[PDB]
Amino acid sequence: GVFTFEDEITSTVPPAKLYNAMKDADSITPKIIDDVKSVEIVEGNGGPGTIKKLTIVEDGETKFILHKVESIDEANYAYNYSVVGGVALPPTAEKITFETKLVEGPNGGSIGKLTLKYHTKGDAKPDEEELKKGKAKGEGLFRAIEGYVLANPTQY
Ligand SMILES: O=C(O)/C=C/c1ccc(O)c(O)c1
Ligand SMILES: O=C(O)/C=C/c1ccc(O)c(O)c1
Repeated sequence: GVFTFEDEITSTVPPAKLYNAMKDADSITPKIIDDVKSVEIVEGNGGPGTIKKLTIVEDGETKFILHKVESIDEANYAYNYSVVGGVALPPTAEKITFETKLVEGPNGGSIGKLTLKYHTKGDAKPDEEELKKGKAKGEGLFRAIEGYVLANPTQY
């Protein structure tokens, strides 16, 4: 089945700037997020169909995560990717999709809109715990991009 959740998050940074930073997330996230060590393009050119290997450290243990890039709408500050591999993905789960979109906040800031689509095998429902982890992963992504931008203002 497919189980669908939505979260939102605010920033002071405007969306255009924040979105350009999302594009460089493969180079940003390993710097600012401690667990993340690197992000390698394994197959593809960075566009839809691309597979990325993330290398995590979770309790002094090296783990891998595989992302599939699903779509990229730069007009709508949108970036959609799927977790398709690794330990972070549950054995009950076919895949987990992160659909991101930045939109304008009411003070010239921005609003991160996450739609999380958790694809299960058969009649399994998602684990309430792995939902907390998934939502948390998405926050840390956003905070990393935001942090990078605020710490490097001339960059964007
Ligand atoms: O966790 C959330 O609620 C939103 C996350 C989010 C939203 C938009 C982006 O461009 C992004 O990298 C992350
Ligand atoms: O939650 C995490 O720990 C890392 C998330 C992450 C890391 C690298 C990316 O390019 C991305 O879109 C998301």
